[PDB]
Amino acid sequence: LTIPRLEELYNTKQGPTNPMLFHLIRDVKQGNLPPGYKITLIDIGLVIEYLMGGTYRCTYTRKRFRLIYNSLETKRFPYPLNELLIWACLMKRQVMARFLWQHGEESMAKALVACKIYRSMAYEAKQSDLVDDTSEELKQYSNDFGQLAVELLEQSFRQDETMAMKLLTYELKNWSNSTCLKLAVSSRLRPFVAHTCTQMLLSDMWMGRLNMRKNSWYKVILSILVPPAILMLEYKTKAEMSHIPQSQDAHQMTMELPITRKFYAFYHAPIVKFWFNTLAYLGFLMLYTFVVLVKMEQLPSVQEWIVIAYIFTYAIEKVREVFMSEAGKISQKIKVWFSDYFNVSDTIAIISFFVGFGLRFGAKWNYINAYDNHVFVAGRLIYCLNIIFWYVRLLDFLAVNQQAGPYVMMIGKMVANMFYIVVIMALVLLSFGVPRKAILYPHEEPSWSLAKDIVFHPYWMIFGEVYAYEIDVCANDSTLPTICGPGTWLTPFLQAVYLFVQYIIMVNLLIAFFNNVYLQVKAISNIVWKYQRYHFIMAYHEKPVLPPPLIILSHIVSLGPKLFLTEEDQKKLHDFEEQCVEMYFDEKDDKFNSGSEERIRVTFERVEQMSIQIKEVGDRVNYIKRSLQSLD
Amino acid sequence: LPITRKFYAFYHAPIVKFWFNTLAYLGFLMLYTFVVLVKMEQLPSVQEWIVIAYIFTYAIEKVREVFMSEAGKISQKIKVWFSDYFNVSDTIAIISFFVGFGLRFGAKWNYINAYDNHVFVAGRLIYCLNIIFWYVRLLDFLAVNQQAGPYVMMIGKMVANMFYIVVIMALV
Amino acid sequence: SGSEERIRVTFERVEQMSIQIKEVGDRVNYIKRSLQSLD
Ligand SMILES: CCCCCCCC/C=C\CCCCCCCC(=O)O[C@@H](COC(=O)CCCCCCCCCCCCCCC)COP(=O)([O-])OCC[N+](C)(C)C
Ligand SMILES: CCCCCCCC/C=C\CCCCCCCC(=O)O[C@@H](COC(=O)CCCCCCCCCCCCCCC)COP(=O)([O-])OCC[N+](C)(C)C
Ligand SMILES: CCCCCCCC/C=C\CCCCCCCC(=O)O[C@@H](COC(=O)CCCCCCCCCCCCCCC)COP(=O)([O-])OCC[N+](C)(C)C
Ligand SMILES: CCCCCCCC/C=C\CCCCCCCC(=O)O[C@@H](COC(=O)CCCCCCCCCCCCCCC)COP(=O)([O-])OCC[N+](C)(C)C
Ligand SMILES: CCCCCCCC/C=C\CCCCCCCC(=O)O[C@@H](COC(=O)CCCCCCCCCCCCCCC)COP(=O)([O-])OCC[N+](C)(C)C
Ligand SMILES: CCCCCCCC/C=C\CCCCCCCC(=O)O[C@@H](COC(=O)CCCCCCCCCCCCCCC)COP(=O)([O-])OCC[N+](C)(C)C
Ligand SMILES: CCCCCCCC/C=C\CCCCCCCC(=O)O[C@@H](COC(=O)CCCCCCCCCCCCCCC)COP(=O)([O-])OCC[N+](C)(C)C
Ligand SMILES: CCCCCCCC/C=C\CCCCCCCC(=O)O[C@@H](COC(=O)CCCCCCCCCCCCCCC)COP(=O)([O-])OCC[N+](C)(C)C
Ligand SMILES: CCCCCCCC/C=C\CCCCCCCC(=O)O[C@@H](COC(=O)CCCCCCCCCCCCCCC)COP(=O)([O-])OCC[N+](C)(C)C
Ligand SMILES: CCCCCCCC/C=C\CCCCCCCC(=O)O[C@@H](COC(=O)CCCCCCCCCCCCCCC)COP(=O)([O-])OCC[N+](C)(C)C
Ligand SMILES: C[C@@H]1CC[C@@]2(OC1)O[C@H]1C[C@H]3[C@@H]4CC=C5C[C@@H](OCCC(CO)CO)CC[C@]5(C)[C@H]4CC[C@]3(C)[C@H]1[C@@H]2C
Ligand SMILES: CC(C)CCC[C@@H](C)[C@H]1CC[C@H]2[C@@H]3CC=C4C[C@@H](O)CC[C@]4(C)[C@H]3CC[C@]12C
Ligand SMILES: [NH3+]C1(Cc2ccc(Cl)cc2)CCN(c2ncnc3[nH]ccc23)CC1
Ligand SMILES: [NH3+]C1(Cc2ccc(Cl)cc2)CCN(c2ncnc3[nH]ccc23)CC1
Ligand SMILES: [Ca+2]
Repeated sequence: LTIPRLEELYNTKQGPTNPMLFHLIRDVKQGNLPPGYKITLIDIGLVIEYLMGGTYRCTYTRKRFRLIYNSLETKRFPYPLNELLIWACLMKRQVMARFLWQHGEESMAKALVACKIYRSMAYEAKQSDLVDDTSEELKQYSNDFGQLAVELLEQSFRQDETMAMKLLTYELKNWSNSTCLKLAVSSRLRPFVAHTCTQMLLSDMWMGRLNMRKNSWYKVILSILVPPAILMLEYKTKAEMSHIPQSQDAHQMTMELPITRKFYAFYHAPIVKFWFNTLAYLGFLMLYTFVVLVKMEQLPSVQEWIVIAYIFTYAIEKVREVFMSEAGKISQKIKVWFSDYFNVSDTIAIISFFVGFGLRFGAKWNYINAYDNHVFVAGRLIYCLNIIFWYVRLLDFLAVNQQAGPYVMMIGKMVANMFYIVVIMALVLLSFGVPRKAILYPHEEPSWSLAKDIVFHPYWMIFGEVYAYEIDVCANDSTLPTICGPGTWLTPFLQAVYLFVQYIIMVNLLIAFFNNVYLQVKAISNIVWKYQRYHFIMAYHEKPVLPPPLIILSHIVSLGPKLFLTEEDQKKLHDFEEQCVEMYFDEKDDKFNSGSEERIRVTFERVEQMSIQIKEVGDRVNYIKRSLQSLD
Repeated sequence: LPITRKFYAFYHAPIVKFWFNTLAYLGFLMLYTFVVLVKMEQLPSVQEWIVIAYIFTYAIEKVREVFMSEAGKISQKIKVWFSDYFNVSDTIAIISFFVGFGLRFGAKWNYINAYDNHVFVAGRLIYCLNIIFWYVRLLDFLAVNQQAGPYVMMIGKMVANMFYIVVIMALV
Repeated sequence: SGSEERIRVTFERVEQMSIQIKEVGDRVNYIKRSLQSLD
């Protein structure tokens, strides 16, 4: 495999081609395509970097290759089975891609690349206007390699858990210094991230140096409030921290416990940052609850100032998260941060607060007895509504637990699914409300109170209220005797039908909906919860040590983690990989050639043969004795 | 494409006729909701006339659907059209309206302070009950969706199935 | 007495008997070659 041959393999029409490769060559060159165009590997590299996304950089687009390519051993490649795997996948040649995948090294990595490349071509095929979409074909090819990567990880995990966790985090050096666990996140390949092995790793990254089988959360919270109790905690040895990726400054300190080291290990663990923010967030709500319930004067109280400080500094910390994320382009930094329910809510919560502060604070205190100054009122009322956002953000903290977190994810999924049942209920409501109002209140002029009256009491009927003494307004126990008139005897009949429909049909249908959909939503929600632990835990490695009142100093002073292996440990790891791939194919053949469906049929074939042979004996064996009848 | 062709393709697509009827049907209910909640005088309002026009012309369009169906014999044209829940309901809704219009409109306005004229009252009260039919027809439009439509069909099937449990409850 | 166990010991014997009939099929040819040659 040389460069000129590998050119020809992309530039050939004498075989099954991908019609959409050329449609991708255009977009990376932005318009230019002569009819006699011979594809070049510089142009293939730009397709790959486009498809793989992020900050991926192919070896075709580097200084070393661009020179030797223009110049033209050296035209060879060191790893040609990688160059052909990409070819077979860009050309939509799955049977060739599977074959070439089995040959070479780094099998689990190559499978996660292939999953990514097909997934990205499937998306462009949706977004493009062609005769055959081919996208369910490519989406099928992506999930085939994705299933292989998962099956190899389970194989490695059953052999050695610690070495399997190392496999998720070593750099690859032929795949743009990337990581198998990063490639799977890029493809949203969830059974791999929801797998026991990498959940075990995220839980060890959560600890840091802290050994949290001996310790308990009683003593971490204590040690945050009682700093000198940091010294009486059990930590981990460098040997126990070997499969865990670390920062530069971390490994230095682990390499050299000294007193100052034992503090550093504590305040830079993600678990400690969590509780150290959590406690500050709860102290925040207590005050903002005190401020909103207690009378507010012209000048803010000491409680209110502390609240303004937190939200101001909290907002600053959200800006840096945007402009320091894994995506390298702004528009990607934006869309991904707004892909989280509670980051959207914090954006509204922050913006709405300072509107309210502006009115509350920038209001001209014409003394009148406040709540005669209506600009002050609007400011305070925005606070009273904004605090709802900050209670609901507690569900973000609570979802860190294994039991609570999936239920928090179910609540969103079920609101989406119960939508149309609730639309029908809202129709039954108006079907009742409009006649009830029209019959009982005929002498009315137009007003926006009509819009409340057709909707108000019918809604409250769903929730256990009957308005017993308002039914039959002409009765003696009625509370609406001025409303008795012609045609009011109809409204009890109407309401009897209304509640029959809402409870006996529609509430119980909704109960029946949930009972019959609970399991598969719960199952999806557990996998989704596990996939998102990654984005959650990997953020705390980048967050500062101080929480959002005192973080301001960490910002001013300020103005990823990597897995390190010595060479013998890289050697032991590449051997672990090869061995576990061999075991995988072997056990696959054995299970196949040990099943009844496979033994019945190879028996079926031999018996068919042996039938022919005994006949091929039966004719001949007659023909033996004919001598001892004739020769004799 | 030619300009006039590109309009023809639009106004003769079934999706476009649907939303173009749907929006007119919603504008219809808004007015008939305004008419039924706001005080009614001797002479109909501009809102009420528009409502009478829609139901009159709506009725005409239902007649042609009957006499232009795939069945070629009248008695088959009839039975098949009445095989739909909401076409039966529209038949009652249309007939009941013009009874109410007759009383509301053909009533001798002996001035007395209306709601002393009891023929006017019956007319108005039929409107207030007839509008229920026209909210429930919105379930016919909503059943065009894949998620909502089956639930609309379940509601009918379950009323039929829960019948005897409800008879026992009525006995208790 | 189970099918998974009877299918497989059947699977093994049939593999053996295939070898034997062949170990007959070569030999049984080699019998009649007398009554073509000896005769
Ligand atoms: C927010 C970000 C940082 C996070 C930490 C924040 C904590 C900061 C801590 C303390 C700061 C408190 C302010 C001091 C005010 C003293 C004023 C005084 O004289 O005495 C006051 C005592 O104070 C009160 O009554 C105020 C209510 C206390 C609420 C405490 C909740 C949070 C505690 C944290 C728990 C966290 C535990 C972890 C979670 C489980 C008397 O009341 P008053 O206020 O004068 O009443 C108004 C009367 N007037 C206007 C007529 C005069
Ligand atoms: C990652 C994404 C999330 C984060 C995004 C960050 C978004 C930031 C959030 C929100 C910014 C936008 C909200 C609008 C601002 C207030 C407007 C207002 O009402 O002004 C008022 C006056 O103003 C004052 O009296 C001055 C006080 C306001 C300055 C402090 C808040 C805004 C500045 C930024 C601070 C936060 C910066 C945070 C740094 C990041 C006008 O009302 P008034 O004068 O009372 O009118 C009548 C007066 N009269 C009665 C005398 C006639
Ligand atoms: C001066 C006062 C100071 C002290 C007071 C303050 C004390 C602190 C406050 C509360 C006590 C909480 C203790 C729970 C910890 C148990 C251990 C555990 O398993 O943790 C899990 C919980 O992980 C979380 O993140 C839980 C959520 C945090 C608190 C949420 C506040 C809002 C809840 C209230 C809203 C309703 C309110 C209505 C009623 C008022 C995570 O672990 P796991 O995934 O199961 O796996 C084990 C992993 N690990 C152990 C290595 C982490
Ligand atoms: C008034 C007349 C009646 C109307 C009222 C209506 C009220 C409604 C109000 C509020 C409900 C709004 C929730 C919308 C969520 C939609 C997003 C979603 O589907 O899930 C996403 C977020 O996943 C999560 O985990 C989100 C968790 C948020 C919980 C918020 C609860 C707020 C409680 C407030 C308490 C305050 C109460 C007191 C206030 C004073 C996950 O996305 P997905 O997985 O792709 O989802 C597809 C799902 N599917 C494929 C299964 C279909
Ligand atoms: C269902 C089987 C048949 C059963 C038996 C027969 C029942 C069936 C038919 C007929 C019964 C209708 C007449 C009842 C009159 C008695 C009340 C009365 O005296 O006057 C009434 C006035 O009312 C009117 O002026 C007209 C009322 C009827 C018009 C609306 C028809 C609604 C039902 C049509 C569709 C139904 C179909 C539903 C099918 C499921 C009430 O007013 P008042 O009492 O005079 O109040 C005076 C107050 N003041 C002193 C302040 C001024
Ligand atoms: C139905 C079949 C066709 C379908 C379209 C129908 C639409 C036709 C459109 C417009 C026609 C409106 C009639 C004009 C009357 C003007 C009178 C006047 O001077 O001003 C009036 C303004 O008008 C009102 O207040 C009437 C209420 C408006 C209801 C609009 C709902 C439908 C809008 C369509 C939305 C569709 C959107 C799509 C759906 C999402 C003042 O009030 P009034 O009435 O004088 O009050 C009685 C007072 N008096 C008796 C004491 C004097
Ligand atoms: C596909 C199947 C579905 C479609 C089927 C179609 C079915 C059509 C639907 C219904 C038709 C049958 C309903 C009955 C008619 C009203 C009777 C009535 O009350 O008259 C009243 C008077 O009448 C008037 O004052 C004249 C106004 C009525 C004419 C307009 C409606 C009927 C004509 C057809 C228009 C729609 C045609 C639509 C074209 C298709 C009598 O009441 P009164 O005079 O007040 O009595 C006392 C008076 N006093 C106080 C002075 C003593
Ligand atoms: C297919 C069928 C089509 C034809 C239907 C034909 C039906 C047409 C029927 C009848 C026409 C009647 C007109 C004349 C009435 C004579 C009485 C009178 O004048 O005065 C009396 C009116 O008292 C009433 O109750 C009148 C209203 C009852 C009508 C009920 C209709 C039911 C429709 C059901 C819907 C069916 C829908 C079915 C759809 C499938 C007394 O009142 P007053 O003197 O005016 O008041 C002065 C009182 N003061 C002392 C307070 C001042
Ligand atoms: C000036 C003002 C103008 C604008 C305002 C008016 C805006 C319009 C009004 C409402 C917004 C509706 C938007 C839905 C469309 C989504 C696309 C879709 O999938 O369509 C589906 C919905 O098909 C239907 O037919 C839906 C029902 C129509 C509206 C029903 C009104 C009654 C509901 C209210 C009752 C409760 C009321 C209580 C609360 C008030 C059909 O498609 P599908 O089978 O899923 O497959 C896709 C096929 N397709 C896309 C090719 C079609
Ligand atoms: C008061 C004391 C208590 C009594 C009150 C009782 C009240 C009852 C009132 C109303 C309920 C009446 C519905 C009857 C439907 C029967 C037809 C049917 O079975 O389905 C058919 C139509 O299929 C559909 O999809 C029909 C959908 C119509 C929904 C109407 C809801 C009205 C809501 C109104 C809201 C207004 C509320 C406010 C008003 C002011 C399909 O036929 P099928 O598939 O062959 O069915 C066989 C089923 N099986 C084989 C499974 C067995
Ligand atoms: C499908 C859905 C059902 C039907 C429906 O929605 C769609 O159709 C809408 C039409 C609405 C009315 C249109 C115009 C006005 C005039 C306005 O006049 C100000 C007077 C005074 C205020 O103090 C200042 O002078 C008052 C409100 C009113 C009557 C609307 C009420 C709500 C109605 C009935 C709505 C109803 C819920
Ligand atoms: C219509 C306007 C003018 C009046 C007030 C509207 C009501 C419905 C508004 C005001 C405050 C709002 C709440 C503010 C905050 C949140 C938290 C969020 O996670 C879910 C929605 C939720 C719970 C909102 C629901 C709708 C809400 C209750
Ligand atoms: N952050 C959440 C919850 C969570 C999960 C795990 C831990 Cl360890 C802690 C908290 C809550 C928002 N969510 C989300 N928001 C919006 N749309 C979505 N689509 C998929 C997931 C989400 C993603 C998880
Ligand atoms: N028209 C409906 C609902 C519907 C279905 C599909 C679309 Cl795309 C739009 C609306 C509502 C009445 N129905 C019906 N009515 C009475 N008896 C029956 N037996 C079987 C069906 C029906 C037939 C479907
Ligand atoms: Ca109750």
